[PDB]
Amino acid sequence: RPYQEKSLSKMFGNGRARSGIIVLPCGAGKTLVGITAACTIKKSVIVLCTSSVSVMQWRQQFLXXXXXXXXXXXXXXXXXXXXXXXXXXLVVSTYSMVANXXXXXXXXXXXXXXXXXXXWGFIILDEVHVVPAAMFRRVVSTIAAHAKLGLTATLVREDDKIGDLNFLIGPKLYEANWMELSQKGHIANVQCAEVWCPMTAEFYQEYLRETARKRMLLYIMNPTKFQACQFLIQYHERRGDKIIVFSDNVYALQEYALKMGKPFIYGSTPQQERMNILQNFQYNDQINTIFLSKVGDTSIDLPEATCLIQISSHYGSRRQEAQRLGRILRAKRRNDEGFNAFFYSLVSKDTQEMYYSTKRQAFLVDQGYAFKVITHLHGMENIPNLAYASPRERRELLQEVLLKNEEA
DNA sequence: TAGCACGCTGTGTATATAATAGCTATGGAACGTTCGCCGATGTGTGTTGTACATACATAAAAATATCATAGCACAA
Repeated sequence: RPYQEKSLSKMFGNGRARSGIIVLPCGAGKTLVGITAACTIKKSVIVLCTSSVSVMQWRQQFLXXXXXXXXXXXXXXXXXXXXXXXXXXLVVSTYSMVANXXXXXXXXXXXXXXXXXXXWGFIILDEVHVVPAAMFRRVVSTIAAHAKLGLTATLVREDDKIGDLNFLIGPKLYEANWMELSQKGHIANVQCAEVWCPMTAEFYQEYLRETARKRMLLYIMNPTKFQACQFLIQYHERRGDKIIVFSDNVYALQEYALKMGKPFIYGSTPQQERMNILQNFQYNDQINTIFLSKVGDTSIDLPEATCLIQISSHYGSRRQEAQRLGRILRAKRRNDEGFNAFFYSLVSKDTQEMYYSTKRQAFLVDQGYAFKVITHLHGMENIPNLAYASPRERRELLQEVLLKNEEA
């Protein structure tokens, strides 16, 4: 990819003594850039990752290059260990395993052999936006190499600590514009859209009488959000496109999941059921609407479903939802003549959550994506299958929300 | 006059020779029937001691957000 050689030209310029951060999309090949840099340096390279799936991907890249089984390419994890050799090495480690404090499973010595014997020379950190934390400062404080590299896709955080990475690892060298990359490769056009649904009177006065995170249980459970949600679901099913529903709250995800009758993936869920739901979403055309929480978004991103719906949201964590949204957008690439990606933000008027979703839309403006407002698409008035459209169901839902407030 | 005893009559017995008719024991082959003592040495289990792989509540980490309290500032 041209931008990858545009990033490698900086390494080809000076050669020795360099450190910086390279911003590349998730769908791009930053791991290939790490492989090329590993071929240019030829030394013990350590790749800092947070999940085993990324370790398996880096191992697949090592297989795409050459060798992995002979005593040279090592693997560090809490399950097994593998030997290494000087002058050339490729190993992937976990942040929580290298960090620690005093808990030990007779494996911290195996890491202190890679760090004690001084077999290093190249540092690779996956997702640098997570570095602003004490454990990563300890990791950097326990390592020292000749060349450092930071592979990440985003860096927008409101912790005011992203600027420290300019001296902890190095200043950002190349930031690729996702619009020009969309022109190089169709990574699904980004259509940002907020749905403005009216707010009922009872949920408005009860919403004002509530506060903190409890008023979210009155912002999400609005009947017009159920009507507009069903209208968007039936609309996308009529267009023949799969639907992914995001929710920062597990309770709302279970409510919409059970009322819509679709599979759901949330916390404390068996992994076999998660894999079954994933296979049903990949193969079965009857399941075109999935309800995914943060566990289903951080662990895996699927290239299907051009329809992304956002209902639940948390205060301040708008940039993280923009990063996950960006992961689902960049995950969809196949060079199509159309390829229209639709992001909907179900927001209710006069609520305290839309005013942060606007900050998320500001983050979506900083990336160059297109944003437009949507009050209501004509067609919901012709859907007799809408729930909570009658005053009876609205009063019953009001009583259910009041009971939910009495439980919390 | 009938059993008993005596004399008389018929039969089997052994033998060569042939005629030349049916009659039959024999060995083989095939189908249907009830039935099937103390000492020394050596094995033989079963609950269970030992043991391994996956589940699951814990520990912890890590990542973060929001009310309360002290101090400083402002008002009835």
